[PDB]
Amino acid sequence: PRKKRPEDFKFGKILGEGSFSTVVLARELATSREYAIKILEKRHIIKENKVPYVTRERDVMSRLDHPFFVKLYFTFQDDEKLYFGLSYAKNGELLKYIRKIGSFDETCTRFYTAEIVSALEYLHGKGIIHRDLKPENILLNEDMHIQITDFGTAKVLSFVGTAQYVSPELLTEKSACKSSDLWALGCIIYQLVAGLPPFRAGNEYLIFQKIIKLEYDFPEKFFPKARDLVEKLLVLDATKRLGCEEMEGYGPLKAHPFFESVTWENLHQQTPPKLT
Ligand SMILES: CC(C1=c2cc(O)ccc2=NC1=O)c1ccc[nH]1
Repeated sequence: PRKKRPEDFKFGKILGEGSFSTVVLARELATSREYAIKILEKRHIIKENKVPYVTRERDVMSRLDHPFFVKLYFTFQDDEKLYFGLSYAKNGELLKYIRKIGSFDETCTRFYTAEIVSALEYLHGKGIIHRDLKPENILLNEDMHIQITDFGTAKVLSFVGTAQYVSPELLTEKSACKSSDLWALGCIIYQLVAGLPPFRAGNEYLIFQKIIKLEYDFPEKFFPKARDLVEKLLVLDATKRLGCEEMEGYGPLKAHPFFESVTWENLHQQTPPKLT
């Protein structure tokens, strides 16, 4: 297949804006397909010493082959810019719906938590750690299944993710692992049910204090079995988090009672519960 050029597309609105990149909606002219095209300015990548990160992002995505991840269809470049042609998830970030519906009911929480768990199982199976897992990075496709994106900061088996989601070992050891993603998962479940991330404060530094102290609370309107799972994820000792290999992996995680009624085999063929 011949290399694609920007002229092959009618570019539209900006879908997303990062520190080092912008994502734009593009309809390919010959096929009429829409793609989310990530555009990186080379000069900028270089002056900020991000080449390894862009390289790492491209390499990971090429390796991923699973419905719960944003797919990479193509890349090309002109003299100033890199272009990554990516899945366009029509319903945008999970964060939106949290902010929109306020907080998920038990059924919706269970469904989307389970899809996220299944995605982590796959990713961790490939020896890849995301390291910046959070609702903004978890997108929803036209059928409201998740697609996890944003792999520039993954590690394949230094970097710190987003404050509310970083694990304690990041703040004390500076060396993460598969378990750091499970911590972030704990935070996301809590936020799904509570409407808000568990650790939060006036500024980043206060946030980090609450984390290493495990200073956080459960609302009373909090699904109990969901509460019990969260506590088995938000654990200072990374080797004691459910789902981590020192806890014998995703079997015990998926067998948690909160997931009692979940069919793990075909989640993406299942029909998600309406979000309201
Ligand atoms: C922000 C966004 C989308 C993305 C963001 C990325 O970082 C990577 C891929 C991607 N595909 C999208 O569709 C979006 C917003 C609204 C619809 N899609």
